[PDB]
Amino acid sequence: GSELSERIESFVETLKRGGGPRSSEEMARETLGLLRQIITDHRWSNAGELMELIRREGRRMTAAQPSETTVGNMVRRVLKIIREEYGRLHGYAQLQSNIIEAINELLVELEGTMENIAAQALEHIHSNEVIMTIGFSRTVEAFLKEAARKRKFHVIVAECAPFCQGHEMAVNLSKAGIETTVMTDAAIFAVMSRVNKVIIGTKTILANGALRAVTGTHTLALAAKHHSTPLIVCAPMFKLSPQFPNEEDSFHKFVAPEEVLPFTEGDILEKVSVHCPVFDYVPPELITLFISNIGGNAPSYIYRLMSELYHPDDHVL
Amino acid sequence: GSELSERIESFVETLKRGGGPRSSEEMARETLGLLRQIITDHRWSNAGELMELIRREGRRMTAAQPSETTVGNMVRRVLKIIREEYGRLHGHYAQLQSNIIEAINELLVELEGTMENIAAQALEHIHSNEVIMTIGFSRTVEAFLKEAARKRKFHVIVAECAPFCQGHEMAVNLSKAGIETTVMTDAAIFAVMSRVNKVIIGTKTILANGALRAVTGTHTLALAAKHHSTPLIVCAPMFKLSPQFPNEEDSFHKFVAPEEVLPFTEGDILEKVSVHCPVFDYVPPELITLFISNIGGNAPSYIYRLMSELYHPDDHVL
Repeated sequence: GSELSERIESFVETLKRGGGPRSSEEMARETLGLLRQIITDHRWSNAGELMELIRREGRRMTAAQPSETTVGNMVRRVLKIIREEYGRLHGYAQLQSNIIEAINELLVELEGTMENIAAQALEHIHSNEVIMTIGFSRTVEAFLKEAARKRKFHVIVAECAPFCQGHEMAVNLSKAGIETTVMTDAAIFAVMSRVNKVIIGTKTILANGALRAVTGTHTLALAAKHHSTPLIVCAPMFKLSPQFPNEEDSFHKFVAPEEVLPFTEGDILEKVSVHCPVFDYVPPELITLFISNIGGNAPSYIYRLMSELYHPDDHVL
Repeated sequence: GSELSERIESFVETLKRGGGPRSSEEMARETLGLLRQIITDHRWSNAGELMELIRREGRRMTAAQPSETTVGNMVRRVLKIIREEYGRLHGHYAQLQSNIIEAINELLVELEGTMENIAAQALEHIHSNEVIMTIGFSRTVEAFLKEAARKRKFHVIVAECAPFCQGHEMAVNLSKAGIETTVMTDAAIFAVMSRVNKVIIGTKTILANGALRAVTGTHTLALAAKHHSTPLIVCAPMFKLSPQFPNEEDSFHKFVAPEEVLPFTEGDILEKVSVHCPVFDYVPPELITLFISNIGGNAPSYIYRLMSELYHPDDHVL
């Protein structure tokens, strides 16, 4: 009814203004709850009518923020769930409760994601090891702070210059006692000679195995490729997107250049061009291993997860 | 005269038959002593006559063991000493001879303190809790590591050489100094290269490219260290630097009897098999990071300059 459009408009302008909520798994839970509220607050006879409905609100919700893909791919996963249930019921009226319980299955699958990645983390960390991360990500800090229960090693958390978010990861890892080392972002190739492996997170995994992530991680991947150290992308499968990299150049999220060059700089701000991209593109050849809630996978396998999680008719959404 | 002739042929048959003396600096000292005995026990009026005498005996001395290039380039440096002093005295019979003798004695007193000068600069390349990888056995790298271990604590992964495991010697010589060394086979090099911080090896002969022949299995070690982008230290003195280009002549690798690879008690499969045992291997200069000699650290993009500072281009074919 009307409250449905209230919640939809609140979510849309919440994504338009800022980050609400802060981390992305909460955003996937809100998106799936909003989608189950959408499918329980409408009337339809065919599944295709609900498909156009969900496509319309997905177009609106991804036009709210093109840089954040979790809502769009969650809408796309709900679309594939609807298509699979319509295909298994076609070969009618019991469709709605089946989609509700399938989305509930997806929510129970999704709530135990970071702890499933944490459970398989001990198979990748040995004692007295040098780890380098970038940015701040709750997946990687849960990974490391539970792998530190039985191992003793070293983590070099490199801050990112636009928003020094690696400082929060540093003060969160030092509470667990992992010998946290804080450095700048300019010393990454200066310390790549001693880092044994690089364990980072991401914002969005693309269809070809590539990933957008916090900016400066393409440099980190190049330095780790030069030193041949393996890259561990601790990423869940709601950061899996079928969007190819070269698509209307709407890849990077540019923010106000205040965090790079402040407004009190002078008259030189008029004759200067300051860019602040908070995301960066990493090709799949610079990635060694993905760690998802189903296990470890190669970058030569993400298209298969793509075909297992999304339908090719909904790539345009 | 006759004593000098029998000394020359005892040395040449010692190099033809086996390894006499044991390590390479001893052989460089024997070569310099033999050459100073040559220039003190002959008669010459012009320097070119003595040049052709040194060339005629050095040709046989390098035809004894072509893999042992220390005698050859040591003779070649003596020839450049002859040419330098004849040029400085031409622009001359007894003063020239005594100047050659004192310059060769200068060469001996710089050559004797080579390993201690390499050890003195070892501390600027080794930090504490570092993983070092070594192939073969060499007195230069052993003095390097046991000098750097007087103030630093690190680790050494010494790898044995598969034909005859000479690196086991280095292990029992390193563990006497308390290095926390690690012995493995050379089948695990790329298995362990992901944790080795620096690779420090020796060599047998530095070529004019910056390339080097060394104990076999070190080209694989250089490839594994290039894959992992770890730097290479070649603890080599300045008498293992030869002007012979790699692909110029034949007889590069020294092949030995295949007994050390496949024993004679194998059976009748020895008659239908081809067993090779190359005890040397060729490492191109692009897989090498840094040379450490008695004059300091140098790039592989600099060895040709040391060639032109130590040898003359007319004596390359000798």
